[PDB]
Amino acid sequence: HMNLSTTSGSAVIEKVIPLGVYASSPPNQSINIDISACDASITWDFFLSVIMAAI
Amino acid sequence: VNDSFSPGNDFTHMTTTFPSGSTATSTEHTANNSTMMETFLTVWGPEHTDDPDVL
Amino acid sequence: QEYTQSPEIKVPIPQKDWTGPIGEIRILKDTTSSIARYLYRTWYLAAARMAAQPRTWDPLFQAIMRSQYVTARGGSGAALRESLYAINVSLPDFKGLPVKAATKIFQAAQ
Amino acid sequence: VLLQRISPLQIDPTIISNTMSTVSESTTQTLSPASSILGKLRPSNSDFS
Amino acid sequence: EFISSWQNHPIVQVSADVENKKTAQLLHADTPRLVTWDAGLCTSFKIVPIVPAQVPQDVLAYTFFTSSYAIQSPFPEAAVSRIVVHTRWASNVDFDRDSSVIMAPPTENNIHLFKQLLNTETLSVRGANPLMFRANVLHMLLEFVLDNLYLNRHTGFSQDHTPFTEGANLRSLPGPDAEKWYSIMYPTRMGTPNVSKICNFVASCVRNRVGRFDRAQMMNGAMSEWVDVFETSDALTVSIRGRWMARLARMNINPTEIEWALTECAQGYVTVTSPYAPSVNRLMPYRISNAERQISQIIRIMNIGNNATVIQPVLQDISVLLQRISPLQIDPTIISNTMSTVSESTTQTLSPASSILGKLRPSNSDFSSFRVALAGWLYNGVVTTVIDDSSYPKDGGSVTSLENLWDFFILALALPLTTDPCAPVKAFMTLANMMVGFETIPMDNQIYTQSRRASAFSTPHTWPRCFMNIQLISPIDAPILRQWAEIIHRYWPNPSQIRYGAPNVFGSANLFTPPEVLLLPIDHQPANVTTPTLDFTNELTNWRARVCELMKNLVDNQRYQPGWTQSLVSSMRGTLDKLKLIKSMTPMYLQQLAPVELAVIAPMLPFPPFQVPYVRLDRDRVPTMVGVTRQSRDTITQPALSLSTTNTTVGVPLALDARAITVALLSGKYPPDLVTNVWYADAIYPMYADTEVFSNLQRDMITCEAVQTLVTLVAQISETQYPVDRYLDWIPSLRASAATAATFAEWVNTSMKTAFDLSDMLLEPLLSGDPRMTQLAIQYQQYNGRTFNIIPEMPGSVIADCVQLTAEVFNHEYNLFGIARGDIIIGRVQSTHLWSPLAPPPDLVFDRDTPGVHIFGRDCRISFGMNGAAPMIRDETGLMVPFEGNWIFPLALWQMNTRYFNQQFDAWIKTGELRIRIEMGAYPYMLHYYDPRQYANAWNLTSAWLEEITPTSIPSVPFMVPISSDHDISSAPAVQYIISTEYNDRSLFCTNSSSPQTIAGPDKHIPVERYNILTNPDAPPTQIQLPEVVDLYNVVTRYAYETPPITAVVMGVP
Amino acid sequence: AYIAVPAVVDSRSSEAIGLLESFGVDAGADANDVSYQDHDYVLDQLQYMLDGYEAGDVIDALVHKNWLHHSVYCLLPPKSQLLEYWKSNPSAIPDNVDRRLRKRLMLKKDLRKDDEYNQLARAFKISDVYAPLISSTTSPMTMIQNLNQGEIVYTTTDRVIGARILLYAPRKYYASTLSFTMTKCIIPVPHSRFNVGTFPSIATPKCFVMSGVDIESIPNEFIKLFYQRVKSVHANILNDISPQIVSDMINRKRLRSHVDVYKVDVVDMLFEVVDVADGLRNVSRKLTMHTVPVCILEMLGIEIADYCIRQEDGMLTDWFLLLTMLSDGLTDRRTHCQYLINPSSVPPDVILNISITGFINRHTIDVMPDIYDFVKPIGAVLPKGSFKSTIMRVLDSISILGIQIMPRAHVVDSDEVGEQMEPTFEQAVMEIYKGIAGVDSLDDLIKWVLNSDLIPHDDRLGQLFQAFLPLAKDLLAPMARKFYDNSMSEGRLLTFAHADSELLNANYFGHLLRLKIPYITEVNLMIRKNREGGELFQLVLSYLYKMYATSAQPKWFGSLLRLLICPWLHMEKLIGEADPASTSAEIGWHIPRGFIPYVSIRAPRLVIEELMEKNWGQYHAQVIVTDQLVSAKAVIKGNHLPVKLVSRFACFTLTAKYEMRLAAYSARLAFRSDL
Repeated sequence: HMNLSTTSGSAVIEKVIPLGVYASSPPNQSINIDISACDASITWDFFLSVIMAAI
Repeated sequence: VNDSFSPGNDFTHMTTTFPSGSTATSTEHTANNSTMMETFLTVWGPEHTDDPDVL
Repeated sequence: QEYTQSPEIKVPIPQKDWTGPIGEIRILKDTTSSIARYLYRTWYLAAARMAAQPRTWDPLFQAIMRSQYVTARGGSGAALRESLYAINVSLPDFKGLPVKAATKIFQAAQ
Repeated sequence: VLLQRISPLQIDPTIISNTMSTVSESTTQTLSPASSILGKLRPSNSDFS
Repeated sequence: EFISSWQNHPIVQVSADVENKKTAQLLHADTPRLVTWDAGLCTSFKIVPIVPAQVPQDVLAYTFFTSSYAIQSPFPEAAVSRIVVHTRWASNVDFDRDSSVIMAPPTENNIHLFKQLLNTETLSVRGANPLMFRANVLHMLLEFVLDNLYLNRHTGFSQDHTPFTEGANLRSLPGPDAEKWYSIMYPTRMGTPNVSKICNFVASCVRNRVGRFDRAQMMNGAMSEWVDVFETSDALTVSIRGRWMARLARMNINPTEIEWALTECAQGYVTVTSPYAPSVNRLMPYRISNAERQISQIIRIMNIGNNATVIQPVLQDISVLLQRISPLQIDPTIISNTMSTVSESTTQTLSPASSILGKLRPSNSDFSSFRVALAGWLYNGVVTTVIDDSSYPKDGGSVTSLENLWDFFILALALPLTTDPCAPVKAFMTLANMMVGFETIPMDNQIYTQSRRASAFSTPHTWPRCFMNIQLISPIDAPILRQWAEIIHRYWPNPSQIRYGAPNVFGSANLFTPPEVLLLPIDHQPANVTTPTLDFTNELTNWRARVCELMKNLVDNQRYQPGWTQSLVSSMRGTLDKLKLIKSMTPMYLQQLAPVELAVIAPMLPFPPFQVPYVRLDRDRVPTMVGVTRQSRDTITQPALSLSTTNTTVGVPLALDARAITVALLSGKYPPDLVTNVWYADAIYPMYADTEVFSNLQRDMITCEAVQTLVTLVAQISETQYPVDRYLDWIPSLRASAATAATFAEWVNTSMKTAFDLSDMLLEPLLSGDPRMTQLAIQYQQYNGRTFNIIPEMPGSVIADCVQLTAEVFNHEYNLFGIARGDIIIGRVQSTHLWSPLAPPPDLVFDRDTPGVHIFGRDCRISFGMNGAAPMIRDETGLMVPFEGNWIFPLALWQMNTRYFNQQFDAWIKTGELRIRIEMGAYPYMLHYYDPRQYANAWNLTSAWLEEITPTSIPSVPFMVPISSDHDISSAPAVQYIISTEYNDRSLFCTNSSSPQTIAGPDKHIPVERYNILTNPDAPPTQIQLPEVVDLYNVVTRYAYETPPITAVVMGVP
Repeated sequence: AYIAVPAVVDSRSSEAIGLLESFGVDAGADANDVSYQDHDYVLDQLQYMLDGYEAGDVIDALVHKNWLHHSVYCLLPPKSQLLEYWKSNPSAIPDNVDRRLRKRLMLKKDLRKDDEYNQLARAFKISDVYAPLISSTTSPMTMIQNLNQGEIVYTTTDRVIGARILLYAPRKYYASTLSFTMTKCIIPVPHSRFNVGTFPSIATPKCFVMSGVDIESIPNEFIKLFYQRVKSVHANILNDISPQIVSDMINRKRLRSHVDVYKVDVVDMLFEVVDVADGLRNVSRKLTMHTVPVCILEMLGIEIADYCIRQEDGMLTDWFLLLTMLSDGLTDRRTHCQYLINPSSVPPDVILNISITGFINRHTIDVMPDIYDFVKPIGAVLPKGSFKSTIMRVLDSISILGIQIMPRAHVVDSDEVGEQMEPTFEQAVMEIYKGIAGVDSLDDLIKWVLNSDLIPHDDRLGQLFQAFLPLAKDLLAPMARKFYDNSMSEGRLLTFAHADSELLNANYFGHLLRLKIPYITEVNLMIRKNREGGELFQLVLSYLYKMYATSAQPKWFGSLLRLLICPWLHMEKLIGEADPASTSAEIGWHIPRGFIPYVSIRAPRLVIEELMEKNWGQYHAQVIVTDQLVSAKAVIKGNHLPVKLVSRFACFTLTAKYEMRLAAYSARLAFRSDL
């Protein structure tokens, strides 16, 4: 209810080709962001504490 | 850890890495990704940068 | 090599920003200088909106959620066996069953 | 800095937070004036140069 | 490097945080503990020895004194005795208030008692800032009263079997030891063998005032209702407990009234019984005033402001109660069964029955929304129920769409049950939005046009003119719209009212409505039978029929029919007929039974109903603002003149789902064989065994008491608009501000919470504003501009009255509390005389009117001497004078120039001829006793005091006093340096009490005036001499009342 | 006379243990005057009820229960099952049943298709035969009322409260849960003058509730809730009596097996700070110190008197320091706030003379930390300047049964890891002035970062933390990993740390604890001399450690000490004079051809003889033996030993040193040691 989330499997058909082609087509531009070691970064010190208390 | 290829390399490890076999991992990963991106776009960036084009 | 890393929090939340424990968890103040306020608010509002739903309380919905994690794959039920044996409770052995015991289905049956 | 050091006035943003008393004025409708004004003011910031 | 400053990290004693337990407080609140019993002595003053006696001695043989024979004595046997304040030093309580005030003998330091509130910057441990003495004393007196708030208990008696009394009845104290109490309680019982002072005092008293002398024996073989006794006590605590008992007695009620109130509240569905026989004087304080109820209601409304999450769970709880006690229940298959018989053709692409079923989707949980909608009727003042925006069509819809027609039908049925006053306009604009393009009507402006969403018409200003005046709608161009407008005007439900509650005991909390009255947005018609059957003579049924016939007319219109197949038209007409003739019991239930359930539920709700009048279609009377006030403006003193501009609006909208309400309205059924009286007698019986309302009454009483106490105390240190008397203006105080007032109010709040054992919020709703100008009022406004306001009357406060009485007594008995009054004089006196420094001879004292004195003030300048000349200081007249003579100094001058003044003046004070009068007003003192037969000097103590004076605190003033003697003694020189300007020696009790007389030193016999009852033979037994003198022997009344629970006396028939 | 106390009470266990004596009641000589009720089944019924309803209404209903009147629930099967049970053994049908139904039931013929029996079956209702029926919808208040009035309360559900439940039919017909704890067999007590129970009641004015234990400090959480709700609702109509009053009531006219070792009695001590600088006295402050065990108080004789808590040198005395460590903190009596003692003699707020006044709250607690589930090493997190050396000395100076609990060789400080590095961590972090811009020395770095009041500017500290985090993250962590690994391989030890973050990053294995002390620690850092980089540098380092530590509540330090000491002296009181051979035992890993000890046990003969028959051999390990003065190392493959194998009974050593009597093998441990 609060973001542009996507879900897909290993099948290529399940992806969203329109989004990629719209992003790549000029004069539109795209920036690729990837979180490195997201599982390691997610810890009690910041996240788990805040989210568990909030929930 | 029970490594068949190495006889005797059998032990137990204490780690803080978030589990990967759970039934939510990707789901809250997406949630926190979106939340933190929104936080940067709405608060942190405008109060750390001054370039008018960037603003 | 994969399970030995840890996050590097350059700017941590100040310690004078958490209340006394409730249960075992703590409450983060609303005057905190950290950006964690917005994440806290988002999760709080999402939880409240989730709780205020009739479908959430549908017993069939609860049954679906409970049957979701049950799967014919392994679930490390061994450690469960030693734990329950330590607390001395006894589980059915299901001797004579021509099925493997390393399944969450078998765990649920136990 | 000299005026800040010699003045008796103390700037405590907790007054606004106490007066508003709003983590979330409402959790049903998307618009909340008290939450909006608190978020715009950002009382937690402590730089008053 | 010895920084000594990092250790000075202050800790704030009051913290503020976001507050979500206001919901918990509103749902349930802690009950104050009012009834507490005491079985000990009713005294707060005790006599302590200061200097031991002189036994044995070389003059009088040891066979004279009674201490040699080990005879117990009422008063201490010592050379010096003084009175000290110690609250509850002899008592046996069942609950502990924890507001005790203990002092030490004057030969010890008591400075810590006067540095409790605002001395957070005083570095020293033996000094205090003299500018908060008034605040500290006020807090101390409040603690005194709060600690002394108790009740006396009648324990038991025994007859005297010795000839010391004429067979009197003596009380027995419950405790580990009793020999000491039996001698302390009755001074007159002791024998008098010798001519000592104590024996003389005892022999000078009457013999027939001791023990019990009056009883109330109302039954045989049962405890006496009350007794009156002569025993050691003090008038201050006696009076305080008397006022407390009177306050509770004004609240006492009897079981018959409770029975009547419960029956009238239960509306005859529940019966309860009470006994009819002589009884044992129970104490059940539960009756308070309408003013207190209204004040508590206003405070609760102030707490719940603009925040939906604080009020929603209350509605949820009410819905749960309604579900538990209501007979109406959902029918599972009524709609499907009635719609499974409409004739249709299978070759059509549209099915009205399938479409309507898909749009409806009935569910059992849909009744929760219906019940919360019902519950919302009692709180339209603060909560406005609306239809959620998601129920409306996404783009406004079109009349060519069967789905949009069903959306219109659902919204039309759901809207008239909400409390939103713009519901008729929204209902009209829904059809207007759907029929845009097909039919046109004239709007007002280009903003709120016919294409605007129907949910945006939410204020009275937005009502279109064509809605109010039907003649503007063209009968030819917009026939359907004109018909719909006429139907809305002549078929909208009519509000009504009902009666509820039993205000004889519970009072009334209504604000903008007459007491005992609930308003309802629909008409109420009482049922006349207990076996109901289906009935269609209801306004809601008429509404449904009119909506169905309007849709039929729309379908049969000749500009719409040619676009449809004949089969579809027939199917739609059949579906509309079936919907019109469906057999639903909900409209009849809402007319005949729901108001009764609401009325029987209302009196036992934690949050009493808060309502404003319902208006049907009268726009001029629509409420537009509800506000409360808690402060005042610049110089405005009358609340009626500042309520208009010193108020904050309250109110919040809550959204509901139209589909659930429509499903509930369409599918309702009763049990197969229902008898209403039996059903309700069964259902209501368990609910009427609770006492939470009885607890809430006490909570409200305590709240009002706290508010009045707060304002009364704040008026003493600030300037307020209420009349009040002052008694502690001679005690120095600073120039207070808003922060000072807030801190003082916080301390008072904490003290009272601790005293009454409360953990939740109290006075914190009022602590968010400047407490120097407080007031309480509420108002609301209509569209046409008229305002109606309520200003509750303020009831009295027994606690505030007792605090003021304590201040009056303190104004004469300040010495007993460790405080001295006046100013001090510093100068060298050397002599062998034995006068006390606390009662100096008059010739030593000089004042402003004494000729020759020099008065110093703000502008002091010191000019050094040169070549043998003497240094000089500038007087206020303008002359420069040397360092000799009599000077008058305000304290602040020395305080601000401590080191310089010490260095320039100490030598001349010690050895020269300089005498200085320091003006102080009030100060704590210390005593040091010295033997009169040896040399003694006080320069060390005086110099220490002078040198530890600092610009932000002072230490206790030390005095050097001789010791009284009962035989001849030689004399030795003594050097004094500090004296007081007036008599400050009221703490003495007796000197050489075991000896026949006092030959040398200060002399003081036992004060007869403090024992007026025993020493004046022709005085009434119940005479007190407050506030000038506090008596130490009085008449005490002790009770034995019972405090049973409600259910122990009032029993309901199962 | 019913008296309610804030603890669970049972007929036999509360009689065996001195419950009233534990609360402080004087002895009653003969015990025929008092009788104890049992409320454990009531408590589990309360939990079951809470599973369905809300807490408040259930508590309010249970308040109105009369415990002096007997009654029981009778559970009936479902309607159909009742019909078959009546069809069998037809003597069970009551007279209230319809004549036609009774005659048809005697048909002794297959009645499925008679349809007259069938229409009667739809017509039948259980409420017709039995008037009082709970029917699983009845309110708890109505349940309590029907239980109070009458003797048999019929029910069709098991979610009830207040009394024992008896079956009406054989178990075959009932398809419900097998709650045999409350449900007895299908086929089938006077009160003394004083009856002691747990739950207070207001049914009759002869009921009493015992005060003297603060409602905050109630150990059992359900009882805490019940007492809170009762006191908050019915405050004005409760009879409160002191333990002294209870003792007087008990002794008015007359006066004129296996025992658990992990239960201790604690008290709250009241005292006042007094300045006696001159011959006069000056009372400065009123303090209350919480949760002080009574046995240590009796050992180190403390009475109501005046004491000095400083030695000639100027430091706190050992007994006072130990008492403060054992306690759970100090609170100011006037302002209800936590109080932190100043360790130094710097004039502001120095405590030198104290005066004891009395003890008020007395109750029994359990020293079991409740997380010590498996026997594992212990790692405690304690900040800098916490008298670590003094605590180590005091602990090493303790030996009760010739056991010498906590040898200094079995503990490791928080500084060995730093010292192992060739450039040790302290002088390693003393070059942050090179990295930071504008600062040329450690001295002016300290001057820059700290204020004139010795308080760190947040912005400057954050920059310094930015510089500090890498070094603490990439140098200390691997060395710490290696150190904890080889320490675990060598044996079980107690490990002190400055922050839990370093242990978490080093992947420490074992139980982890956060502890704090009621003192201003930084004052010690400022006052003590012999600093490597200076007292100011140590202060800044402590600030860095506190920032590095994560967000979690540090428990009070006395929680560990109670478990560490109290059971040993309690067991000494019992088996002080017993034969050591019979009362001593030991467990360890055995190798065939050797026995390397693991845990040392002290217990009575009975406890030892049941511990004899345990299958320790279910656990396995690998042992490597080296040749020093003789050294061995052990690695456990599998799970660890559950603590309750040793059980609540018997006292065991918490730390071990793998050292054979002064090659690789696979070992299975055994209970080799014995009489």
